[PDB]
Amino acid sequence: MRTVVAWQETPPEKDGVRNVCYDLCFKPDGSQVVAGIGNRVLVYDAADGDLLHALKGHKDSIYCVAYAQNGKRFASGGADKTVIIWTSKAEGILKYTHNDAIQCLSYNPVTQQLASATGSDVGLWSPEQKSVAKHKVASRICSISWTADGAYLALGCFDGVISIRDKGGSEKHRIETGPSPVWSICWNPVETNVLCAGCFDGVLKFYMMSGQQKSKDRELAFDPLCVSYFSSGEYITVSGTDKTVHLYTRDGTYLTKIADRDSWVWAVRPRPKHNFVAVGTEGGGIAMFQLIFSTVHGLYQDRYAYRDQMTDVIIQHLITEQKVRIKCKDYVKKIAVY
Amino acid sequence: SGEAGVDSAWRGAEAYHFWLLAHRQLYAGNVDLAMRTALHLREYEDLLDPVEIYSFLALAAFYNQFFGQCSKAFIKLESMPSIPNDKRESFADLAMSIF
Amino acid sequence: YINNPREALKELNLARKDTRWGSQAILHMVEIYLNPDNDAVWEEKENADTPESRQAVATARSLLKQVRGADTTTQRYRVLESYAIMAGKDKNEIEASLNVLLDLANQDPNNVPVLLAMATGFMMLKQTPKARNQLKRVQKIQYKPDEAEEFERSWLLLADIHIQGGKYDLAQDLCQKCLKYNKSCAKAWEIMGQIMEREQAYKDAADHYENAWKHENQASAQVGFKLAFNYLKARRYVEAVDVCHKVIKAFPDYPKIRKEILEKARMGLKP
Repeated sequence: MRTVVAWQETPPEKDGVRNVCYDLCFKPDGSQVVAGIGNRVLVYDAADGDLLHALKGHKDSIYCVAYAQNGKRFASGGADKTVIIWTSKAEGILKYTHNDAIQCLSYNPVTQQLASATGSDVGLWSPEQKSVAKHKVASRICSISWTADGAYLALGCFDGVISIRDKGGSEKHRIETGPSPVWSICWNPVETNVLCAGCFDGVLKFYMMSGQQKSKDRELAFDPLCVSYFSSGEYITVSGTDKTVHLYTRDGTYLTKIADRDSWVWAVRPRPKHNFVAVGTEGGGIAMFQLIFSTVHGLYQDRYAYRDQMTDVIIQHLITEQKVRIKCKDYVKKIAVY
Repeated sequence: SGEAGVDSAWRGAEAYHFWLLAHRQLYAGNVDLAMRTALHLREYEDLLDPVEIYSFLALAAFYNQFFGQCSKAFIKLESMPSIPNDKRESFADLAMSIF
Repeated sequence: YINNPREALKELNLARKDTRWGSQAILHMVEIYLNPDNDAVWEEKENADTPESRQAVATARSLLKQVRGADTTTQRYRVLESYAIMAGKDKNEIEASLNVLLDLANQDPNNVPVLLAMATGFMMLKQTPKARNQLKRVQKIQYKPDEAEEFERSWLLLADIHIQGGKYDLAQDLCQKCLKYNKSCAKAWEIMGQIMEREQAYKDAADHYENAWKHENQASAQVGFKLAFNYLKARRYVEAVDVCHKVIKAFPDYPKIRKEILEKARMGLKP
């Protein structure tokens, strides 16, 4: 492989806030990487990194940001009990005050129905409302995400259970993550049923609708602050107390070191339908990385041994083109055919 | 061939085993056993540097104050000088002082 | 210098083959009984006494006399003999050691170890103004950088007696000055950290505490306590888990591993 640094930048500091890239959300094409750093929405571009907009709408530090999944707005949730919504032009349109400090944000794919999990409720922000359509859950809503179809909003609760709910906040599922509550869930914007239940204990839970895993629940070598699916669920960008981002096959087998950074990658997010990843650090340093996958191959003129799934090799015997991969389950470096 | 006996068969490897034994025992508190296993190389001085074993025995046996071996060491350190003439003459002066 | 006495003592035990370098080696294995790098720990809410050293005096007098060359009677060596003597560590025996040292410290009332032992004797007997006077006449000599680490030890000793007086920030800047003549001052790090904690600065205090843990050979439990305490009060939600890793590297049985950090662990992680 090679994981080229697309760009890497220390964020600007203003309003006297801790320079931490708290949350990372993407425009659905992946052009504007929207990093909520400190109390700012430091809007960059995920190909260059230039600060397109420094959006200083919050009072306290912005704990969380989320772009519209349909691509119209990006909001900002902080500890100041409000959420300031910025359009795709990065202009503050709505600022609605909740009943608790914001824990996480998520937007609808159908409309701009932002969900804003507070410490006691979830501030469902309809595309133009000033109201807080709260989700009074007895357990603290620690993680939210909207399914890519635009109907379900999984309110991960501070009880070890991801309580998947609707756009009105009705409990439907009791996802059995275990004793650890899951502050980091994310519906993949292409997968409505794959919930990445990343916790602090290291367990890589790729949970389904009712609470069953997809792949093996891998115990990471580091406590992960964010786990995300690279290449729409084939690869995994894990980022935690390891100061960087690793690449893993969706089995949970190591591929390469994605990031090379300074501090805690609080949020990791692949650039959607790209090779890049949002690596924003505890120092706020946001960095895309070119996860370019070369078909490393040997060839005895008939068995084209191109590496695919990056722990396996899909060797196609070009006379027959039988594409049955070799289950190495470990990262392939160089290949040759006799 | 080699020295008589299976215990003296690999007399070159035995020679350097006893020499590394001497080198280790010179700084492990076993300087006298280093002298004995360098008297082992008094036969095995041909394959190694004879001046090395000679100076080893002479300058860690005189400093062990074995007076007969002190006299023999100063005989070697004055007669037939294989020891370099600076330290050979220094220990010659010591022989003219001690003996 | 980095506080690794095991490998250092293994090295020094094989140094018994020369009469002068082995002599200073043996002087060092008996000097480490009371002074490895520096000892200025008479801060407020702190004290220093070693009643277990009834065997340390025995081994100090045993390995004491084994010094080679001409080292069996120096001012450093006789003050090390009296180091074993107050390491006998009985109150009347500490007074006797102080008097024997006073026959030694008044010989050179400008040297650091003699009046430093004055200070230690005067502070484990609580006469701290006398220790202040003895450490002020430590630096009665002009600025010659020959005992710069020992100068730092005496400066921090005056600093912690000043802490006992009531003022804080003076010892903070003296402990910052301690970073000049050695890059491994863990006791200074913990001390300055406590001082800034008094003047409302806590994240830097925790950084000093974890540096101290780095140079206390994986020792941060109460240091780890104030580590996690300073990591917690700033309400930086994803934080206080680096200090979790730091204190479980200190002690895997660290007992505060779910109260000052689990208000940050699971109360955070992209909060």
